[PDB]
Amino acid sequence: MVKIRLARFGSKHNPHYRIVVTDARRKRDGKYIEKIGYYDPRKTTPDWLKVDVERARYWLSVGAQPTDTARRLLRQAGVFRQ
Amino acid sequence: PKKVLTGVVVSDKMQKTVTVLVERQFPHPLYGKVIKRSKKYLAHDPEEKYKLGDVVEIIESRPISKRKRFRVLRLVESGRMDLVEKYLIRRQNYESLSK
Amino acid sequence: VTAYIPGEGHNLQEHSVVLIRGGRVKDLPGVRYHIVRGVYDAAGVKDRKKSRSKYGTKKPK
Amino acid sequence: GRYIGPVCRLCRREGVKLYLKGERCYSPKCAMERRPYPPGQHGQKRARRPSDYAVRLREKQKLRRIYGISERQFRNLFEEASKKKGVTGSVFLGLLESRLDNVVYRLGFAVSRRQARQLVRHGHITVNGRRVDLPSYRVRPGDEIAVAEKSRNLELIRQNLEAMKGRKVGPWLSLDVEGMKGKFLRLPDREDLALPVNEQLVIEFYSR
Amino acid sequence: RNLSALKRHRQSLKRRLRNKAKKSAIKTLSKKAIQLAQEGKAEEALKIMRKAESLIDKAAKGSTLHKNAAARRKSRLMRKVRQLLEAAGAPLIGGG
RNA sequence: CCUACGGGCAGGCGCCGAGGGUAGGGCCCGUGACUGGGGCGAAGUCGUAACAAGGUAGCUGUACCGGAAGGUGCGGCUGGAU
RNA sequence: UUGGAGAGUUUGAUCCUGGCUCAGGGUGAACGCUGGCGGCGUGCCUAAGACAUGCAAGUCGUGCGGGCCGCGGGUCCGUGGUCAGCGGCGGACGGGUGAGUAACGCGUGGGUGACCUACCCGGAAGAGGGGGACAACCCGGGGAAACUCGGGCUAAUCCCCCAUGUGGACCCGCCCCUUGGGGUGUGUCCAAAGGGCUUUGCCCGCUUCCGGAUGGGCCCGCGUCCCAUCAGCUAGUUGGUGGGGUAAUGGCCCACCAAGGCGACGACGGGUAGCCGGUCUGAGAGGAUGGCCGGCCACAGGGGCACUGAGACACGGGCCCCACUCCUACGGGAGGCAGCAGUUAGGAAUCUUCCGCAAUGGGCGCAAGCCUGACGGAGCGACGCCGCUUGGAGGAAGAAGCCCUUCGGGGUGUAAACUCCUGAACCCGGGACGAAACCCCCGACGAGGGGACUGACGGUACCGGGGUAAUAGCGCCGGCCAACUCCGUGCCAGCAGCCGCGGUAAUACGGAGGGCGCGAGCGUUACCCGGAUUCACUGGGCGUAAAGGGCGUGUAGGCGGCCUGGGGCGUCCCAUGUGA
Ligand code: SF4
Ligand SMILES: [Mg+2]
Ligand SMILES: [Mg+2]
Ligand SMILES: [Mg+2]
Ligand SMILES: [Mg+2]
Ligand SMILES: [Mg+2]
Ligand SMILES: [Mg+2]
Ligand SMILES: [Mg+2]
Ligand SMILES: [Mg+2]
Ligand SMILES: [Mg+2]
Ligand SMILES: [Mg+2]
Ligand SMILES: [Mg+2]
Ligand SMILES: [Mg+2]
Ligand SMILES: [Mg+2]
Ligand SMILES: [Mg+2]
Ligand SMILES: [Mg+2]
Ligand SMILES: [Mg+2]
Ligand SMILES: [Mg+2]
Ligand SMILES: [Mg+2]
Ligand SMILES: [Mg+2]
Ligand SMILES: [Mg+2]
Ligand SMILES: [Mg+2]
Ligand SMILES: [Mg+2]
Ligand SMILES: [Mg+2]
Ligand SMILES: [Mg+2]
Ligand SMILES: [Mg+2]
Ligand SMILES: [Mg+2]
Ligand SMILES: [Mg+2]
Ligand SMILES: [Mg+2]
Ligand SMILES: [Mg+2]
Ligand SMILES: [Mg+2]
Ligand SMILES: [Mg+2]
Ligand SMILES: [Mg+2]
Ligand SMILES: [Mg+2]
Ligand SMILES: [Mg+2]
Ligand SMILES: [Mg+2]
Ligand SMILES: [Mg+2]
Ligand SMILES: [Mg+2]
Ligand SMILES: [Mg+2]
Ligand SMILES: [Mg+2]
Ligand SMILES: [Mg+2]
Ligand SMILES: [Mg+2]
Ligand SMILES: [Mg+2]
Ligand SMILES: [Mg+2]
Ligand SMILES: [Mg+2]
Ligand SMILES: [Mg+2]
Ligand SMILES: [Mg+2]
Ligand SMILES: [Mg+2]
Ligand SMILES: [Mg+2]
Ligand SMILES: [Mg+2]
Ligand SMILES: [Mg+2]
Ligand SMILES: [Mg+2]
Ligand SMILES: [Mg+2]
Ligand SMILES: [Mg+2]
Ligand SMILES: [Mg+2]
Ligand SMILES: [Mg+2]
Ligand SMILES: [Mg+2]
Ligand SMILES: [Mg+2]
Ligand SMILES: [Mg+2]
Ligand SMILES: [Mg+2]
Ligand SMILES: [Mg+2]
Ligand SMILES: [Mg+2]
Ligand SMILES: [Mg+2]
Ligand SMILES: [Mg+2]
Ligand SMILES: [Mg+2]
Ligand SMILES: [Mg+2]
Ligand SMILES: [Mg+2]
Ligand SMILES: [Mg+2]
Ligand SMILES: [Mg+2]
Ligand SMILES: [Mg+2]
Ligand SMILES: [Mg+2]
Ligand SMILES: [Mg+2]
Ligand SMILES: [Mg+2]
Ligand SMILES: [Mg+2]
Ligand SMILES: [Mg+2]
Ligand SMILES: [Mg+2]
Ligand SMILES: [Mg+2]
Ligand SMILES: [Mg+2]
Ligand SMILES: [Mg+2]
Ligand SMILES: [Mg+2]
Ligand SMILES: [Mg+2]
Ligand SMILES: [Mg+2]
Ligand SMILES: [Mg+2]
Ligand SMILES: [Mg+2]
Ligand SMILES: [Mg+2]
Ligand SMILES: [Mg+2]
Ligand SMILES: [Mg+2]
Ligand SMILES: [Mg+2]
Ligand SMILES: [Mg+2]
Ligand SMILES: [Mg+2]
Ligand SMILES: [Mg+2]
Ligand SMILES: [Mg+2]
Ligand SMILES: [Mg+2]
Ligand SMILES: [Mg+2]
Ligand SMILES: [Mg+2]
Ligand SMILES: [Mg+2]
Ligand SMILES: [Mg+2]
Ligand SMILES: [Mg+2]
Ligand SMILES: [Mg+2]
Ligand SMILES: [Mg+2]
Ligand SMILES: [Mg+2]
Ligand SMILES: [Mg+2]
Ligand SMILES: [Mg+2]
Ligand SMILES: [Mg+2]
Ligand SMILES: [Mg+2]
Ligand SMILES: [Mg+2]
Ligand SMILES: [Mg+2]
Ligand SMILES: [Mg+2]
Ligand SMILES: [Mg+2]
Ligand SMILES: [Mg+2]
Ligand SMILES: [Mg+2]
Ligand SMILES: [Mg+2]
Ligand SMILES: [Mg+2]
Ligand SMILES: [Mg+2]
Repeated sequence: MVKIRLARFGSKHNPHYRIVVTDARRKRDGKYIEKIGYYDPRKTTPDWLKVDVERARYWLSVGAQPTDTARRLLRQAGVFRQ
Repeated sequence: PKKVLTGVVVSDKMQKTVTVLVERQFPHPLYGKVIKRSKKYLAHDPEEKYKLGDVVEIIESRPISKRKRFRVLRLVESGRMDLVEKYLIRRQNYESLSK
Repeated sequence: VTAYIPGEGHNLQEHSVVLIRGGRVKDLPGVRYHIVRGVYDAAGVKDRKKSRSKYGTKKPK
Repeated sequence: GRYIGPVCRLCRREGVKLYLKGERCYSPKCAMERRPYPPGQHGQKRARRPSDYAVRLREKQKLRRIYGISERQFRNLFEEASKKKGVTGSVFLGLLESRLDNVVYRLGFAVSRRQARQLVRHGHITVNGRRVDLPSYRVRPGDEIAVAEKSRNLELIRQNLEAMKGRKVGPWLSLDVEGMKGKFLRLPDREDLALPVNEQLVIEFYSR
Repeated sequence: RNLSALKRHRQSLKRRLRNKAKKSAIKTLSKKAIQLAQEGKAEEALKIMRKAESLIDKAAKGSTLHKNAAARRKSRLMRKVRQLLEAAGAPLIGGG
């Protein structure tokens, strides 16, 4: 399928994910279809998560499936509150 | 779009095919000047209706044969044998360039 | 090829294994490369004090 | 590491008194006051006309030796200036100044920059709260450059702070003395310090 | 020194067999049909032609023939049957 | 042999085919008794052709000659002193 | 308008020309002398030479039937596990390397009415009745092993037939369309698989079809290195008809027909090279370059081939030829590190046979969970950049030693000594972020709320407390170019990037003192750009410096007078898409 997940950027002991819609079989840090927000697990900032919720639902509509730990950072971003 | 080009038929000697000589100007990347380059296309003529002299349009088309990727769009103008002779002599002129 | 042996006095003989580097000797035509002292069977200059890295000579106490 | 060697000779070569020593610099025991001629066996000789190259070297070394800074870190700063907006000398001087260790000695907590580092280093300084033991820290407008509380009560800093009650220091700076805290209010206009150095010349040394 | 990559292979052998088999079958029948319609013999060619068309399409179902192939195999089949019969005529079945 | 029997599988023949072999060519690199000049050295031998009217103005294309630089013919150029 | 420096050297002297040379930046570097720390990078550029051992791709009992062991305990049935098998889906991703390739390979923009797409999503319909095989297992024969042949048994989501036909496929006709696009009428043809629980209902599954999305296949325009001392190339060649083949166009393949296609706008040939995003340099224009990261391509010991499949002509799948290698019981058989480590060879030279699935991501699975040398980290290497250290304040008209000395003194030098202040290291205690999902609860398995588990790195970072004055090296000092004196040597030994130094007063050799430049680094060699307006578009030239063709005639080509009009190709403007 086409998927929705965490493409690590940043650097050693400095994680910094981009949440991306990528082709399931792309490499993790690879060419993505579209960037839709980021995420910093170390939490060291005002906003360590923005999530284009309008987009994230498009992809969700049109088929995409998020990871486990990407579903949450979309729950946490209120993408499911109906 | 399907690329369309404009050129002269310089060879009718194939069956259901003609050679259309497209030209272009484009200024030279470094030296500035506008310069000319031309190219031959094997163009598809299902009705063997185009002739020498015929200045025509051809269109990027689904592949007909190895080397024919264009069908002749429309006649634009007949009788520019003055062109055919341009090319033709250049070709002829080559016999002298051997050793 | 043929290579210059820099420094005062050398322990080089036939069969001595040697490392070379670029750089001629203006005055010896044909010598266009230099032997690196202190590498393989070419030893450094015993007793240099000044500019030693260039003559492969270790530092004295 | 940094320069860490005979330090009087620097002035003696550079021809001017650079106040690298803190206290001694004002006594007539100061190297310069006793011998105002260059280091070594040949200082006493009738010096020859210095080449344009000579000229600009010394002038840079001067400006450098002043902050006792490594040629790299010096160069980078110059480069940081050459990129940056405005007039290069300003920004070079300006940037140079915003180095904590300097900013520590500026607000006087130390007698030498050379001593001010050791402080900055050994953790005895801080900025807007948190401790900062890196001398290269780029101090920026707004910063509160306290003394480490657990260093307020120290002989070496006691002495230094006290000779600072009524000292006027920098149109670009402030000092709640006695509380041992200061403020970086702005990067200097050139006016704001008159270090014995034509910094235009430094630009020119690098543009070679 | 091993795998169930072998397993995956063992199957290929057997699957292969099924394919090749069903595939030749087509050719025999399909062409037998083109044969008849040549010497047509109209009615029969159409009888056979169907038993082809079913097998062609029954391949189509699985991993044997691809869909468009069955389609391809079909188009060319019918055209041959018809145009052959059309040089004598006429059909005693369909289609069509 | 299966039957699923107007069929399938085995199996047989053919095309093409990795390559192998036979023959003959094209290019390129390496090398070779011997050989031709070339650069360099220089501390030698022979003369002194060119730079002065360079001691026969010089240079020249060509041809013939001579230990060597060179010479001479024929024509040309002045980039020749007087 | 954020951008532009030059110098040495042809002479007795000059100006000009012109080459050589240096200072600048750079690197996957390597060599020397020296070497304390930390972080982030980075590290076989050579033999796409050869490789021992291990490890790199599997998983599902919620598809099926069995074997061995065990927990329930009346041959049996349950439950668990475990071993293979049959059946799945994965294995075509991920990882590696740069051999080949001057090509639609790549880049850029486009075409596809000539196309495909597993798992995902949306939606329309649906799953009735039979029938059969093959392993595992049992039985025999072969071997040292690799294993294997024969015979009989049986389940299934394995196979096959009939039925149903929303639908879809195909021939013919017709309407819209206009390359094979969409609709339709007649004929014809094709579907299916069950499993589990809480068992009048869910859920994972299965089937035909439409659309989406996603990844592709194929096609065309423009760009893409050196040699013309490679000038002529071409028989599947170029076009056509018919077929075969494919997902699909196509001489991709075949038969026949025609005589065509290509080339100085450089065909053909030879040489070199994976291409771009970028990178280095440069005032810019340019030049150079493709390591790391990202995108595409190509290969998987050398070759050919196809099988299975949605997709491979498949690195750790198959067949066959070659080459090498091993194994052994001498009969026979086994291998493919350009995966991670690692060995060897080669080389100037490039690392641990580490740790873990905690994260992230991938495969299977309802889930639990299993696998994951992808990956997260750790290890080694000053390889690069960056940060930190070897202390700080005081301290003589100034010790000893050593250097010079006009013999009075000058120098190293506040340097040392010595004084006090701090406190890298080490000791001690505390000790993370990275981890909240999957799950369980309630809600409805949704929204939502609630609870819980889990850390390789790592007892590390860092917080706190106690605490020691604690590594310096290297180049250079004639001019360019910043830094000068003694001694020894005597055209020797040696130096040398260029000019040039040495023939007993050498700032140029060697040591010394002193000095300049950098500093856990400094220097060297190699290469790239720069200086080089020294291939000159920007931005050069040709009387004598290098350079006008011996002169005509002329093909192609480049260029072209005054006026008016059409077109609007160059050119110019705006919008818009693309420029990851
Ligand atoms: S004393 Fe005079 S010379 Fe010595 S350091 Fe202080 S100022 Fe410079
Ligand atoms: Mg055709
Ligand atoms: Mg020996
Ligand atoms: Mg050199
Ligand atoms: Mg030297
Ligand atoms: Mg000052
Ligand atoms: Mg000052
Ligand atoms: Mg000046
Ligand atoms: Mg500026
Ligand atoms: Mg399996
Ligand atoms: Mg048959
Ligand atoms: Mg198939
Ligand atoms: Mg199919
Ligand atoms: Mg057969
Ligand atoms: Mg053959
Ligand atoms: Mg052959
Ligand atoms: Mg053979
Ligand atoms: Mg010879
Ligand atoms: Mg010879
Ligand atoms: Mg003469
Ligand atoms: Mg004479
Ligand atoms: Mg004479
Ligand atoms: Mg003559
Ligand atoms: Mg004689
Ligand atoms: Mg004679
Ligand atoms: Mg004449
Ligand atoms: Mg400008
Ligand atoms: Mg310059
Ligand atoms: Mg000279
Ligand atoms: Mg001269
Ligand atoms: Mg001279
Ligand atoms: Mg010059
Ligand atoms: Mg510069
Ligand atoms: Mg350099
Ligand atoms: Mg080294
Ligand atoms: Mg060492
Ligand atoms: Mg390699
Ligand atoms: Mg080899
Ligand atoms: Mg070998
Ligand atoms: Mg394992
Ligand atoms: Mg299931
Ligand atoms: Mg299990
Ligand atoms: Mg199993
Ligand atoms: Mg594989
Ligand atoms: Mg792969
Ligand atoms: Mg890959
Ligand atoms: Mg390559
Ligand atoms: Mg080629
Ligand atoms: Mg192209
Ligand atoms: Mg393209
Ligand atoms: Mg059944
Ligand atoms: Mg049964
Ligand atoms: Mg049916
Ligand atoms: Mg055709
Ligand atoms: Mg295929
Ligand atoms: Mg062909
Ligand atoms: Mg043929
Ligand atoms: Mg062309
Ligand atoms: Mg050319
Ligand atoms: Mg090659
Ligand atoms: Mg290559
Ligand atoms: Mg330039
Ligand atoms: Mg240039
Ligand atoms: Mg390249
Ligand atoms: Mg490289
Ligand atoms: Mg790459
Ligand atoms: Mg190959
Ligand atoms: Mg190999
Ligand atoms: Mg092979
Ligand atoms: Mg192969
Ligand atoms: Mg499959
Ligand atoms: Mg293979
Ligand atoms: Mg492949
Ligand atoms: Mg392998
Ligand atoms: Mg073996
Ligand atoms: Mg045996
Ligand atoms: Mg065998
Ligand atoms: Mg092996
Ligand atoms: Mg190794
Ligand atoms: Mg080795
Ligand atoms: Mg070796
Ligand atoms: Mg590594
Ligand atoms: Mg995991
Ligand atoms: Mg996971
Ligand atoms: Mg799943
Ligand atoms: Mg495993
Ligand atoms: Mg492991
Ligand atoms: Mg790693
Ligand atoms: Mg005194
Ligand atoms: Mg003194
Ligand atoms: Mg003394
Ligand atoms: Mg004295
Ligand atoms: Mg001191
Ligand atoms: Mg945590
Ligand atoms: Mg130096
Ligand atoms: Mg310099
Ligand atoms: Mg000087
Ligand atoms: Mg001697
Ligand atoms: Mg002397
Ligand atoms: Mg020197
Ligand atoms: Mg000397
Ligand atoms: Mg450093
Ligand atoms: Mg270096
Ligand atoms: Mg250069
Ligand atoms: Mg020009
Ligand atoms: Mg010139
Ligand atoms: Mg003339
Ligand atoms: Mg003329
Ligand atoms: Mg003309
Ligand atoms: Mg014209
Ligand atoms: Mg005009
Ligand atoms: Mg006009
Ligand atoms: Mg226009
Ligand atoms: Mg644009």
